[PDB]
Amino acid sequence: TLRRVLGLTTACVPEEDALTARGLMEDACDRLILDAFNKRLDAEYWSVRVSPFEASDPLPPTAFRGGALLDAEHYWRRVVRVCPGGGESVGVPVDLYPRPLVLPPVDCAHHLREILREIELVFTGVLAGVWGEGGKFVYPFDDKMSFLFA
Amino acid sequence: LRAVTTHDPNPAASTEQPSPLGREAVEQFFCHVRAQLNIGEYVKHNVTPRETV
Amino acid sequence: QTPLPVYRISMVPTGQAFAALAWDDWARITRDARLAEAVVSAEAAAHPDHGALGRRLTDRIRAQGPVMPPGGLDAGGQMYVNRNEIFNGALAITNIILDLDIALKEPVPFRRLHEALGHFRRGALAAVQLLFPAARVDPDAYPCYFFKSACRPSPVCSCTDKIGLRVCMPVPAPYVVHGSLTMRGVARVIQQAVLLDRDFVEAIGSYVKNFLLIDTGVYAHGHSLRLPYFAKIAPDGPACGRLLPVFVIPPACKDVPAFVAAHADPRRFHFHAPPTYLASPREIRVLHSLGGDYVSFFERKAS
Ligand SMILES: [Zn+2]
Repeated sequence: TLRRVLGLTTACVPEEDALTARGLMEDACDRLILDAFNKRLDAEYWSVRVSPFEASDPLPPTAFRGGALLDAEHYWRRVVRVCPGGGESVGVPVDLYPRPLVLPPVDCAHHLREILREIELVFTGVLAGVWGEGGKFVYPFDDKMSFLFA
Repeated sequence: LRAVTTHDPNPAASTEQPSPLGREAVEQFFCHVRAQLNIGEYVKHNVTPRETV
Repeated sequence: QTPLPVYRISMVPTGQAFAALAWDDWARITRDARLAEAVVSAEAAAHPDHGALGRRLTDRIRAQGPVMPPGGLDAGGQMYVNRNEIFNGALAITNIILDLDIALKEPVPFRRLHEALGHFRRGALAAVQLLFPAARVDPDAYPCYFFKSACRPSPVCSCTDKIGLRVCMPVPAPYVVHGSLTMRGVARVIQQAVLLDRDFVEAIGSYVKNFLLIDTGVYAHGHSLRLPYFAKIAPDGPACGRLLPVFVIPPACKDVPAFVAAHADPRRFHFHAPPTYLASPREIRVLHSLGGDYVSFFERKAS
């Protein structure tokens, strides 16, 4: 997206260029979210890494029944997030259970919001630096594509 | 009542003015009510659809 | 293979049971209320009209269809007597299903009721066409399925004070409906469109006490709606009010036998039944919102 946006710059066009750039950023976000739907069932794809120096969800008791799988936990812990019922969104340590996993639907909305925050963090800076804007780049996740993972 | 008040007994020189009663009521309230009881206007005014392709 | 239908069953004399069915024997359920192809072909050949054809098909069904004898006290034999489908809020909706409750002050004949249904279908399709702009909804050949509840002890209708009907119509392609509020909005729009119609009021306005027809509160997570061909458990001891089809033939129907046989398809009266496409959906437009609430002009202006 940054390659395309900064390639459009050589067209020597006024503020209309910034509107075009905003359109491309929104299109890119839309396509990313749409392509993230086909991997809604993958638990390893959405799991995030946690170091011992960060706060994390408490370990479920069943994680203590893994056995020999608990030996390979030197530093990192991979945690995914699932929805057991109505708006609960509990955390699951992925690597502590034998394969295959039988889990409720993955909480893709939470992880996608976490990713979109970082996406907007760079898009807003690019917009404010290249064209000297003052408007923060916000993607309406809740009102556009939040129904897919509901 | 201010619109229909006079200040001169002579009918030719009376200071009566047209009453702004029917116009305001029909422009502020009854137009929306008329638009409410038509299906096309009701759909156009009362629902805001959102679609994803 | 999930997703699966989940049904709530009323148990006699008290209590409720639950079922989750991967597949079932719908042929057994609909066997005693199916018209043979020869009969419908002969009736269509004899009469080229559509109101008379529908009335005579309803007459032939009413004089034939028996009822299920009192089922066993077990939950495995009661689901064939009473069965209600539970609205699942995590699935898309591919069927507009309306629950019509007509409250009367005087009993209404059946020839008037057929005309009232024929005029209801005309306005419902206009509402659907307005709601789904990118689709094609022909108001002359679009299929709309009507079911009526049996009476309590041209067909005859001896209804005491109320009439129960179910109207099922597919969501036009390539549209889908998601959420509970969206279905409430669709039902409200359809009810308003059919109330603003003129012929329906002239047909049914005399016997009707109040013009609040469609209940929009039946769309919620965990809410159950009774299916056609299933009798409602009466409070005391019997099962009554079996929902049987009433054939309102479209004015431009090309295959009457297909329309008649489509009334026994279990996919035409389920909220989240899979869509019936021809080859493949190249694209689908999910209509996932219509508004927040009604809060009509009068209430907002009064506030
Ligand atoms: Zn009756």
